[PDB]
Amino acid sequence: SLTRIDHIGIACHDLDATVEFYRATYGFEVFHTEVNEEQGVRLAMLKINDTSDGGASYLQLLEPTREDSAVGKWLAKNGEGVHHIAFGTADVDADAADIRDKGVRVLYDEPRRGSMGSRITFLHPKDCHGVLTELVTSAAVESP
Amino acid sequence: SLTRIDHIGIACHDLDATVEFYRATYGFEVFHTEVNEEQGVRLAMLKINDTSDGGASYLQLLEPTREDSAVGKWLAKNGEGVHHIAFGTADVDADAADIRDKGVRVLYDEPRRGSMGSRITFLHPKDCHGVLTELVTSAAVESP
Ligand SMILES: CC(C(=O)SCCNC(=O)CCNC(=O)[C@H](O)C(C)(C)COP(=O)(O)OP(=O)(O)OC[C@H]1O[C@@H](n2cnc3c(N)ncnc32)[C@H](O)[C@@H]1OP(=O)(O)O)=[N+]([O-])[O-]
Ligand SMILES: CC(C(=O)SCCNC(=O)CCNC(=O)[C@H](O)C(C)(C)COP(=O)(O)OP(=O)(O)OC[C@H]1O[C@@H](n2cnc3c(N)ncnc32)[C@H](O)[C@@H]1OP(=O)(O)O)=[N+]([O-])[O-]
Ligand SMILES: [Cl-]
Ligand SMILES: [Cl-]
Ligand SMILES: [Co+2]
Ligand SMILES: [Co+2]
Ligand SMILES: [N+]
Ligand SMILES: [N+]
Repeated sequence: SLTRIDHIGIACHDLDATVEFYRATYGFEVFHTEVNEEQGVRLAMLKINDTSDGGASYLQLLEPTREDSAVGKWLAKNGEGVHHIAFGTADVDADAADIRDKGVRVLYDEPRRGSMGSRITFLHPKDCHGVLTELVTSAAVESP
Repeated sequence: SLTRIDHIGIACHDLDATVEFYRATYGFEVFHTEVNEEQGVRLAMLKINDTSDGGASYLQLLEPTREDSAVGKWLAKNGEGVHHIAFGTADVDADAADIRDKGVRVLYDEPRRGSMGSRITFLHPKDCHGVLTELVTSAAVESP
């Protein structure tokens, strides 16, 4: 089951400037930063709240590491803004299989590595009324 | 202080079809529906989780009631997808004043009526790295 909003994926040209904007404006601090070479991003997670399923909700700020990447292509076409939304689950493999069986395109056969060791997959935005939709299971199993 | 992600504002051409998509695909049910004539939307709130500040996190699906509206103009230009993100606070008036004092454009002098009697304001997307950003205080005061 999808039990939380895990994060909002926000594309930006300059991660350090955008991180500072969120700190200065709202007082949101950096929970974690990393580079995901497979996905072609440098990201920062800003934790906003904890959630009733034992997880948390973050802003995920993403700058591209290369133009030939999902985020690099999208920023070139659309400029900075919301790129995707992510829902959390205790079993991304099972939820992804159930959604595949409804005819929504699941982009990965098998979940891939995401932020902080998470396992992630995506649903095609053209099957989700224009919203690129991520499904994520956190690496650290959570206590509701 | 902004203590939660309150909702993701998602624009759609047909609220009833998009509501059914989220029910059929993810099992998300309608928490509330209403029309906000001032804003020019028909909306559905789908509750995803509760939050650690005593609030909740929703998907807010929005269809325009008129073409000459924020959402009607945006859908005409961009098609269906994420339109805004909303952060919750126990004091939208005070948080809005503090953010006004940083030179970010606050669109309302005084918060306006939003979903389920909430009080809302917006920050200009061009001052927030391309993200239309809502600040909301729920009508029902919340217990962390
Ligand atoms: C590390 C991590 C992350 O979140 S990494 C985030 C970056 N990674 C991802 O986004 C991977 C999944 N996304 C993708 O593989 C691709 O972006 C998509 C789904 C395949 C689309 O790639 P395409 O190369 O096909 O892009 P393309 O520009 O060709 O566009 C194909 C169609 O998809 C639409 N589209 C593309 N990106 C979109 C987006 N982010 N939201 C909505 N619509 C989108 C686009 O406008 C076009 O619609 P149109 O036909 O009406 O013009 N984490 O831990 O959470
Ligand atoms: C009931 C409720 C709701 O949430 S009601 C949701 C609908 N209401 C709202 O969105 C009200 C606040 N928004 C607005 O007043 C307006 O949409 C905005 C901020 C003023 C923009 O209105 P404008 O008429 O100026 O739109 P316009 O197309 O002229 O565009 C002005 C600039 O803003 C950009 N823009 C407009 N809407 C945008 C959006 N949703 N996200 C990001 N950028 C946006 C747009 O692309 C353009 O950038 P560019 O210069 O790079 O081209 N609730 O309870 O939570
Ligand atoms: Cl890596
Ligand atoms: Cl009304
Ligand atoms: Co993500
Ligand atoms: Co809203
Ligand atoms: N740029
Ligand atoms: N349409």
